[PDB]
Amino acid sequence: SLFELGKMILQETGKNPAKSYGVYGCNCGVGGRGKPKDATDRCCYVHKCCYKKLTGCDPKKDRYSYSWKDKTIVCGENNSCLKELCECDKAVAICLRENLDTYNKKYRYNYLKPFCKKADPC
Amino acid sequence: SLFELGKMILQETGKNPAKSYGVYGCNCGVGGRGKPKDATDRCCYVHKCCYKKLTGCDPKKDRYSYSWKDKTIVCGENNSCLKELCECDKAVAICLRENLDTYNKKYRYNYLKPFCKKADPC
Ligand SMILES: CCCCCCCC(=O)O
Ligand SMILES: CCCCCCCC(=O)O
Repeated sequence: SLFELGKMILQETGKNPAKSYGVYGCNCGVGGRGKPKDATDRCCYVHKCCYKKLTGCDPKKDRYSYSWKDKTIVCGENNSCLKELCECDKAVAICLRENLDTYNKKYRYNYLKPFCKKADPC
Repeated sequence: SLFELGKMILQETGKNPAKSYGVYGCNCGVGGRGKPKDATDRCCYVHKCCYKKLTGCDPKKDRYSYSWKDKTIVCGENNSCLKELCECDKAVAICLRENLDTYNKKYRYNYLKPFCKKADPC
């Protein structure tokens, strides 16, 4: 759910997940996908494409188990879909951390998302 | 769409809409509804219920025309659904303005939305 996703992003990046990524660029947070603004935005693009493959669980609402071991996200137990979901969320948390170097505040709070160029197919 | 909705909120409140309301409380921005945190949150509660009565258009991506006249939002659609949508968005913009006096920053950036108590039927 939004909670596990946000907590993962926080644990990896050290940044409040909702503030930095809740409405970032053309792909992060609210909305669907769009032409990525930067590398951070591309993380979210990939993430949303990851969500499309899921069958049997709801990435927005369903809760799942993971833990923090040796400063690493470790997906737990779960079933087929929740495991895949957990790994989706882990991957975007890692990707966002990896691209902190080019994170740009000017892409925060983008309620102009409807002006984004249409995203390519996943 | 998110653009018209954001702009209305900005025009009424004077505040960046995505920053203040993109992930606020249990009802504003990302996600569904939940037990309202405060009056600002209840505005968004009502708004999301308003969206449910819409038929013929899609509130998240559909563009529409309104104007700012005598510092008042004036909906300019002769499309029933888009008119209804416009009025939904106008009402929440006004409601948020009216409840600025109790707006609380601590409810901003709530990626803990899944812990919200379940919302009543609209
Ligand atoms: C707490 C907000 C987390 C933003 C999620 C970014 C990835 C996505 O939008 O798919
Ligand atoms: C970009 C501003 C987003 C705030 C929307 C608040 C109303 C709602 O959540 O239905």
